[PDB]
Amino acid sequence: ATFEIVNRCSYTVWAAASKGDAALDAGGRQLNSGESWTINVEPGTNGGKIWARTDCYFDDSGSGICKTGDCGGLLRCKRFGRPPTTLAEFSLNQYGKDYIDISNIKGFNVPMDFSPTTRGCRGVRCAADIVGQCPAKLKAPGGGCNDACTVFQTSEYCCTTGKCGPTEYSRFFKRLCPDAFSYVLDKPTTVTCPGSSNYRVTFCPT
Repeated sequence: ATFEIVNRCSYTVWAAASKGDAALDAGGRQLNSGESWTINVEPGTNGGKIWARTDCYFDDSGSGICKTGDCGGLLRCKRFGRPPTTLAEFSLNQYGKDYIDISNIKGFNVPMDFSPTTRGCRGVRCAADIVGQCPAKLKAPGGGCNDACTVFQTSEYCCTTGKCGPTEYSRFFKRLCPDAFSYVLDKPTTVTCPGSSNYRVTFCPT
C-alpha cells in the first residue's frame, strides 16, 4: 500500500512510520512545509502508526532528539514515539479489509487528516486547536497536549484492568475531535476500507 505523507504545516516536522518492532519504509524523514513523502507499506501490516515529531535535532548519523514523538533518538524510527503524538493507525489486509483511525490516546501534538486516495471509504480528521485549549495539567512543556494516562499513570486513565470509563480529560479530547479515539474503551471511530487501499496523511490539513 502507498501512503503519501504531506506536511501542510508552516513549520518543519519529522514524519515517522513504525509498527512498533520495526520501521515502515525508511521509518522517518524531515518534511519541510509543503513537502510530501511517499512510503510503501507491506500488505498485511498490522498495528502500523504514522505520526509527526516536532522540534528535532539530528546529527549526521541520524541520532538526536525531538520535543514530541521522539523514537529513542533516531531519525529513522523502529519503535513508537514518546507522547504527546497524534496517531494515524492502520491495519492492512485483515480478512479482506483495511482498518484506519486517528487516536488521541497518546495525546496530541499536530493536527492531522487521514484519508484514502482510492475509492470506497471516508477519511477521518482531528484538526482542532487541542494544544491551545489543552487543560493546564495536560500541557507538555516541549509542546503538545498529553493524555491523562501518560501524565497520572492511574488504572482508570490507562484502562489497565480493561474496565474504565470516560473522564474529564478524555472528554476534552472527544469534544474537540469526535472522530478520534479519546481513551482506550471509547466507542470505536475506526473506518473500514477495502483491502489494499492507498492513503494520504496530511499534517495541518486546515
